[PDB]
Amino acid sequence: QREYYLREQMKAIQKELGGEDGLSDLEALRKKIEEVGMPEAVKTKALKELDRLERMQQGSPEATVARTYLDWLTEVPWSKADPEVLDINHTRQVLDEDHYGLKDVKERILEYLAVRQLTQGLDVRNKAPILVLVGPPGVGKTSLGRSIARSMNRKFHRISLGGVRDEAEIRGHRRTYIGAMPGKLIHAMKQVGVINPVILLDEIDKMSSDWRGDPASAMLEVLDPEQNNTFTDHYLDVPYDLSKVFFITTANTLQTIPRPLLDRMEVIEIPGYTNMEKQAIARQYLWPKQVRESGMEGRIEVTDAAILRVISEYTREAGVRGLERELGKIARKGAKFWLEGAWEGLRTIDASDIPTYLGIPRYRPDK
Amino acid sequence: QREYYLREQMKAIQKELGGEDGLSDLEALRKKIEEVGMPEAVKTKALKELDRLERMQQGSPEATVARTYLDWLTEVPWSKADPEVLDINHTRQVLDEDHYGLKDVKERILEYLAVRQLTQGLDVRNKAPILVLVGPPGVGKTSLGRSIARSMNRKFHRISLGGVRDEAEIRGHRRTYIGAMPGKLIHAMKQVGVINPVILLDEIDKMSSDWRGDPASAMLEVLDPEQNNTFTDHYLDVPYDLSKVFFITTANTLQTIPRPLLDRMEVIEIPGYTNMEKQAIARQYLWPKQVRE
Amino acid sequence: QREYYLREQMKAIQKELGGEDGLSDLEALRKKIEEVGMPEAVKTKALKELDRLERMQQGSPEATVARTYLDWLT
Ligand SMILES: Nc1ncnc2c1ncn2[C@@H]1O[C@H](COP(=O)(O)OP(=O)(O)OP(O)(O)=S)[C@@H](O)[C@H]1O
Ligand SMILES: Nc1ncnc2c1ncn2[C@@H]1O[C@H](COP(=O)(O)OP(=O)(O)OP(O)(O)=S)[C@@H](O)[C@H]1O
Repeated sequence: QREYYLREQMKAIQKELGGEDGLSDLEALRKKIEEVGMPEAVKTKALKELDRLERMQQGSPEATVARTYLDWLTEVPWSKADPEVLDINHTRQVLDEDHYGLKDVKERILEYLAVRQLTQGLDVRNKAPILVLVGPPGVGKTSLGRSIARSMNRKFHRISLGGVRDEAEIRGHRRTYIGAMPGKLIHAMKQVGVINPVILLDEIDKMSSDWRGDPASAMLEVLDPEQNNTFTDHYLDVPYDLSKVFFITTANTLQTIPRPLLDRMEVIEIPGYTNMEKQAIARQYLWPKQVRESGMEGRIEVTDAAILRVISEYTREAGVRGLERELGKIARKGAKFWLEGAWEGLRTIDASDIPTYLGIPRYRPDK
Repeated sequence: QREYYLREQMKAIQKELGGEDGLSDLEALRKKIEEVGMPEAVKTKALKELDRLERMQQGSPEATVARTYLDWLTEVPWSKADPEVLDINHTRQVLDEDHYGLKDVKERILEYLAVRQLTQGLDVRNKAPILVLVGPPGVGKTSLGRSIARSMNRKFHRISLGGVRDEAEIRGHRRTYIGAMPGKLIHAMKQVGVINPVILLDEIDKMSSDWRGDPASAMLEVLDPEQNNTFTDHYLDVPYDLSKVFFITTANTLQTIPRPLLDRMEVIEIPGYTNMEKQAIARQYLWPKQVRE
Repeated sequence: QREYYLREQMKAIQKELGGEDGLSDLEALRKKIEEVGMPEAVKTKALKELDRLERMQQGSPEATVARTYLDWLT
C-alpha cells in the first residue's frame, strides 16, 4: 500500500504535469518493451534506464536522447523469425525460374539447406556459410541474391560497400554525441522484420581505408562465427546476436580482399558463359524483356541463327550486358521502322538481316 | 535575476505575440511532406522525424540537424517530371542547328523518342540510357550535352569529374559529423527541379584511384542499370530513384576506366573529322562566330 | 516556479523510493574487496566511492560509472 500510494501521488503530479503525454509515454514504451523479446539483462538495463527519463517539460536534451535510444531498443527484432522450408524440391523450382545454368551455387544452397533439417542437437544454425561469389563483370552475381532470398522464403536487404572509407558505417557513434545513430547493420536488421534474413554485401573487395580507421577491421567482427553471437556497436550498448543471418558477398578478384576475411569465407568461382549458355539466356530471359520495354510486343521476332550471329560477330565478353544492349538496339530500330511505316503480322529477323539493324560486324568469325 | 527577466520578456512578447510567429514553418513542413511525392517508408520516416523535432528544446544543437534533414527531404524531387514524347521532326531540326554531322548520336536520340512514343500508356519499365562518348580532344563531346538537353526540352546539369579523389563527393557524410551535407548527385537533383534531367559527367576517365581514395568504386552504384532504383548516399538514409535520369559521360580513352564501370555504359565512338567535314564546320559555325566576336 | 517546486518534490519522492535500488550500490564492493587478496592501498582506492554518494541520483553524466568501475576493479 505504501509504494502504491506513493506511486499514486507520482501519477497525480504527473497527471497535472502531463498533457496526455508525459502520461501515455510509458504505455507506449512498455507495450513496446513487454511485447517484443527480450533477453533479461537487456530488459533490466532498459528498465533501470526508463525510470530515469523524468526530465522533460522544461527540458530536455537529456530526454530526447534517452527516448530515442529506447525507440531504437524496442523495434530491432529480438527472437522473431520466419518458418523454415520443408521442401528442397520447391527451392529448386524457384531457383530455376530466375536464372539459367549456375549449377554450383544452386547445389551449394540446396546442400546447406538440407544439412539444416537433419541436425537436431544443434551445432549448425550457429554456422551459416559466409559465402563469397567471385567473377567477371557481366555474370549474374548481384541479381542472384534476391532469387536465393525468394526461394527460401526469407527477407532480403542489400548493402553496398563500394567506396566506404569510414568506420561508424559498420559500427555507430556513441549516443553522447549530438546526432549519433547506429550503423548499416542495425539499420538493415530494423528494416527487415525478422532475425534471419539474407544480406548481400555487394563489393567487398572495394572498401577503402583511412587514417582514422579501417572498415575491414569492423567487418571482421561481423563475419566471424565466434564473435557475431555478441556483436556490439557503439550506439546500442547491449550485445546483439547475428549468425541467424545468411551473408552473401560478391567480388571481382580475390587479390584485394584482406587476409583475415579470406580465411573465413567459402569461395565459389563463376567462370563466364559459353555460346550455348548465352543463347539460352538470350532466348528465355533477355529478348522478352527488351521486347516489352520498347513497345514492340507481337510485332517483331528474332530467330536462333540470328542470336548466334549477334553473339559471335558483335560481342566478345564473359558476361551478358553487351548482348542485351545489342538486343535492345534491335528493338529500338524496330520501333523506328514501325513508326515510319507500319506492317501487319510479325516481322521475323533472320540472320541475313542483322547488318540492317546493327551495322557492319565488328569481329570476323574463325573458319 | 535581471537577465532572467529579459529572457522571459523576450520569449513572451516574441514567440507568443500571436501574429508574427512560427505558425508557418512546422505546420507548412507538415503539409508539405504529404504533398510532394513520396514513398510510404520515406513518408513514415519523415513524419516520425518531424514528431521527434516537435518536442525538442528551443535552440538547439540538435534541432538544426533535424530541420536541415527535413528540408533536404522536402525539397529533393519525388515524382515530378517534365514531359516525354515530343514531335520527332522538331527535335531533329533543333539538333541539326547546333552541330554538323554526328549521325550516330542523333539517331540514338531519335530512336529513344520513337520508343517513348510507342510505349505511351502502357505499364512497362522505363529506363533512361547511360552513354559514354569517346574521341579525340577537339571533337564536340562536351558541347553535345546541353544541345541534347535543349532538343528534348529537359533540364540540364553538368558535373565535372577528373582529378576528384574524394569519395565524399559521390555520397555524403553521416550527418552526425558537424557540417555534413549530401553528395554531388543529390545536390544536382536538387538544383534541377525534376526526376528526369540530363546530367553530364565530364571526363570520367580521369578520376584518381589508389588504395586510399577511390571514387570510381562508388560510381558503380549510381550507374548500375537495374540497381539504381535504390541509391543510398550517406546523408539521406532513404533509397533514392536514379533510373529516369539520362546520364551522358565523356572520355577520350577507354583504358583508364575500370572494367566494372566500363561494362555498365553504352559506348559511342566519335572518330574525328575529315577535310570536307572541317570545311563545312568552318563555313557554317566557326567563321560567323569569329566574325561576330 | 510551480513546476520547479513540483519537479523537486517528485525528485524527493523518487530518491526516497530508491532504497536498495539506488541505495545499496556498495555492498558488492564489501562482498568482493574484503575477501582474500587486496592490499591496503587497494582498500584506499577501492573505498573511494562510498562517500562520493549524493551524485548518482542527482543528474548525472557520471552516475552509472560507479558500477562499471567496481565491476572492473574488484
Ligand atoms: N543465368 C542468367 N540468367 C538470366 N539473367 C542473367 C543470368 N546471368 C546474368 N543475368 C543477368 O545479367 C545482368 C547483370 O548481372 P549482375 O549480377 O547485375 O552483374 P554483376 O554480377 O553484379 O557483376 P558486377 O556487379 O558488374 S562485378 C542481370 O540483369 C541478370 O539478370
Ligand atoms: N561537329 C561540330 N559542329 C560544330 N561545332 C563543333 C563540332 N565539333 C566541335 N565543335 C565545336 O568545338 C568546340 C570544342 O568542343 P568541345 O566539346 O569543347 O570539345 P571536347 O571534346 O569537349 O574537348 P575535350 O578535351 O575532350 S573536354 C566547341 O565550340 C564546339 O561547338
